[PDB]
Amino acid sequence: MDFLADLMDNSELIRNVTLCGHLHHGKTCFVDCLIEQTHPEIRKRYDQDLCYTDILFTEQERGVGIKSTPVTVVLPDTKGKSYLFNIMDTPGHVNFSDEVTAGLRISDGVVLFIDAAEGVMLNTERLIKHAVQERLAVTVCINKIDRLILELKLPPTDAYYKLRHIVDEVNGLISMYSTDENLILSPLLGNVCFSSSQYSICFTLGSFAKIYADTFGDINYQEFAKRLWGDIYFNPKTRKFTKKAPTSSSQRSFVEFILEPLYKILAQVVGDVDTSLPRTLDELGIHLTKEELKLNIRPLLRLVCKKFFGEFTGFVDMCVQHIPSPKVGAKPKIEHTYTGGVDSDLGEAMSDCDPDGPLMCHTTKMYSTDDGVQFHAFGRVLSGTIHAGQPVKVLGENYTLEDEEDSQICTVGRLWISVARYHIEVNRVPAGNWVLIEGVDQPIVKTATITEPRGNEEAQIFRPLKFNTTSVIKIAVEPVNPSELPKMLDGLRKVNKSYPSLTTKVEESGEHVILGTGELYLDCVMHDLRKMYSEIDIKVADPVVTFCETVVETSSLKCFAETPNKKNKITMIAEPLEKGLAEDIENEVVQITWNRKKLGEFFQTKYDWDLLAARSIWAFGPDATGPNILVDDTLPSEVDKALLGSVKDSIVQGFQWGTREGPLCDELIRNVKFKILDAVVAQEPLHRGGGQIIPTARRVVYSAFLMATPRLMEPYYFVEVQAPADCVSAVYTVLARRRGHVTQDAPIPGSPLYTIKAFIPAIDSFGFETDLRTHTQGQAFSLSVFHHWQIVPGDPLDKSIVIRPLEPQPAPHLAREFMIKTRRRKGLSEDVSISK
Amino acid sequence: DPEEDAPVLDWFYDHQPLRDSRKYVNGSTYQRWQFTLPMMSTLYRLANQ
Amino acid sequence: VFEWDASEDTSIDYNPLYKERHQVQLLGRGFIAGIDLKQQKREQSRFYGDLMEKRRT
RNA sequence: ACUCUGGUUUCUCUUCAGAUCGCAUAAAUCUUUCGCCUUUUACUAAAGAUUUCCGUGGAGAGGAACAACUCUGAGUCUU
Repeated sequence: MDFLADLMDNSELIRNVTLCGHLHHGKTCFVDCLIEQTHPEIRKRYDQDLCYTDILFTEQERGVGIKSTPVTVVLPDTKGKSYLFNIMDTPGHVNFSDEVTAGLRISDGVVLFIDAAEGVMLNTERLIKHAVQERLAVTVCINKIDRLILELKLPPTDAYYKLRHIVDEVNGLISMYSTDENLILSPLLGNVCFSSSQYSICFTLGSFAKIYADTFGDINYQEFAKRLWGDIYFNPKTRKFTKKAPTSSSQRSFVEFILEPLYKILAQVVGDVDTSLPRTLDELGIHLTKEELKLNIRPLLRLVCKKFFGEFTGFVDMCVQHIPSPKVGAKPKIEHTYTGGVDSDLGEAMSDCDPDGPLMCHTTKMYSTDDGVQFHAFGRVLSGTIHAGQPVKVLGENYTLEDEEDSQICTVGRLWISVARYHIEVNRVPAGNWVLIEGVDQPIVKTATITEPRGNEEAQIFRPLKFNTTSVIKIAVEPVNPSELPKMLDGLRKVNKSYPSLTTKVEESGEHVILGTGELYLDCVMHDLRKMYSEIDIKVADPVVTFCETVVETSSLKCFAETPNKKNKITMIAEPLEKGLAEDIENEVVQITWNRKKLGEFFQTKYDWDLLAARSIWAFGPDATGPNILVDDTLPSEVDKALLGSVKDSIVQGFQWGTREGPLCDELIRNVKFKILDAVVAQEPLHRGGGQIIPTARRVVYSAFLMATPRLMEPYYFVEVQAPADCVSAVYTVLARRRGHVTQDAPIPGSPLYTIKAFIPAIDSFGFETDLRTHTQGQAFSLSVFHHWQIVPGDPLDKSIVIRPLEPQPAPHLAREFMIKTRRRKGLSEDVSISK
Repeated sequence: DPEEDAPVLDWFYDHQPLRDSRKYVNGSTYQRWQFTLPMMSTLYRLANQ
Repeated sequence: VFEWDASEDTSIDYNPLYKERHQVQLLGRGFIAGIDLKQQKREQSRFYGDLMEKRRT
């Protein structure tokens, strides 16, 4: 037990890896198998899964992973060295993608679980893309291999074909996102690992070759494995591995030596327990007692596979050989994550992962105890050692080297290492580990950087947790008894801490809206709020999605606004942005941190813009990565440039505020290009102050946006459904009812199930999963993820339309409804006032 | 069917099918039955209805 | 009341999607308990049968 | 490749039952709402509390079976 703590001293014998994959791909089962291997006293029941690493009531009852769970455990290697592994058991549901990222940011490596029968599916593609964004090491585990044997009964040649197709698809997808070709994946390379987590099968080519060696002896398992995949064949006449089949009907080496023994060992346990099982069991050296042979097929198969494949050394050596240790893998983590960069002295100190260096931890997880009134931080120690009962200085998401307000001095009490449900308390934690921290819940909100006080005062924070999806679902939440409103308010804070991507916002009318990614996400959020945090009755409004605001035509005339001093006059125009350019800003293709030459070169070359106009670009939209552009257009022949630069910043904040809250839908102006066509700046500094210019900038932005014919963008979800062939026609009709257009319908290779990918409006996507599941009797299952904002049918500025209450209006009316009711939800006016 | 239902035809319609068969049932108390895959598959094929 | 009133019915649906439930083919090889196999064979849409005969070489 | 290992079945009894006692499912009493309502006896249907009943597992004790060596394993078991 003490060796578990002592192993944290060595920064190379620790691997920080996150287990990610699609929904129900054996990740939790794999962690359960690892726990059973390392914990003698923990055993799953014969029919019910172990359900270890899932501690929430919702996790067990729903059966879907909710909260990423930390597992620290010591596992022997293939050679026999006990390494230390920290695992993020992450939810596979796309709606909880944020829960992956919080564990993904502090993870050196990624283990991608893919179901053998299912295929890649959607969340796996999104996961590999996003992990490529953090440039993490990538390993692939095709779990549930037994489903190719015990379910589809595919011939071993076809099983190899399916596995090779899946591996090639994963490699192509990675090559489509990652420029570095070093991320190629192959079982011979130690990247691809095969497994069936239900029966405790976990082997790579090296592990199986080592099994062969221990069976016979004097065998180089490494070189044997390096010839155990692909179009290689084996000749028993010469005992030699060739690139061509020695005979005509010969089988490939992978089939001959790996898939074939697995097929037979499964078949002799599923079909011939009483007839032929003892012979093949004595053949392989597996000795089962008379009682052990009396178990049912599944527990007996799990037991025999546990006895045969032994330890899970394939996973261990995969992670050791392909996932860098924190000591060596810290440098890319600092390069991509830290705001100050590796160039600074702190960057150099934290790149070395020095246990004796300056204290620095990065907390990205919050865990609720039984009471729920005191959260526990969870994060990676990137430098130094944190000690129990020690003063620390916690920074915030908005903290900079100037603003010291966001920090706070907190005493850290007892701290522990979380092994799923049970955590081991430790006096201190060296660098590179994953640690639970107590006593820092109050100043920590979502992402947090913790450092030591009275030293390293030039310490910045890590970049805020970036999420793959844009949370568009919005539900208003109110208390049943307003006399108990504060409690619910308190509960809100708790959920805002617990769920990384949860956004709780109080609107003007007093409605506390909550932003969620999908139906299940908000369902679990409100279950936690009612049953665990608030413990009081709550009320939900009808779900509704957010809306963005855009323009489709050039502003008819230049719109002007003036300061209350009547001396600064700003006149602007409104135009839409180019296709993909908004997506380019969204994906950080081009950033405001770029020097003017690079951004100008991008704009003029790729998008055919004028060089002067490209140099005339001032700022981006609602945030630094906002999809709106603010561009100077004052001609130098009439307007001074240096004088304009004094109020350029104030106009920038004004435009950012205007894009944040749109005049039409009260928020989120998207895909709009604004050009300042006239600037009259008062010659004295006191007549051009920010408090004077920023409201004027907001007013002129509103006038320019409203003068041009506006449009409402509703979020379109990209929904792919995996369903049998007979249900495809029904899915077509169900998608047609909810105003969704079908894009693709591809039968899954190596499986009789089609996959239909379509786009459905998010506002019309509520209950779509339940509708499709119940309409096809559970055969068709769907997952929804945000894809792209699209123009809603209708004109938001056509007042001749009358909105019939409690009736689904036709498409030409929708936009009007979609804004008017939205205004009623904000407490705002009935109609947008063009004058204001 | 003499060919499909080979293992169960002997004892299919007895009052207690295998009561004195010590291999399959512990004893006369007729508890804790132990079967084999062929007879279970035969029973399933018969009971598909 | 020996029988049951028709008003007690719960499967009253204004939605055609729930009025017409997509029957499960059970991979073209499963059969619902009770019903004779021949009637289900001559009743099933045989979409899977058509797919099999198209993929039968 | 060895010496000792000592059965399993069945009939009872006595306690404990955590666990779907039971991959099944009853009734009664009481207390709340009820529906009928007009007096008991039947009731309407939900919640709550016990209880009895058809069963069950384990442990311990006492028989018979009935034989019996062994099974099995402690190991040096050997070429």
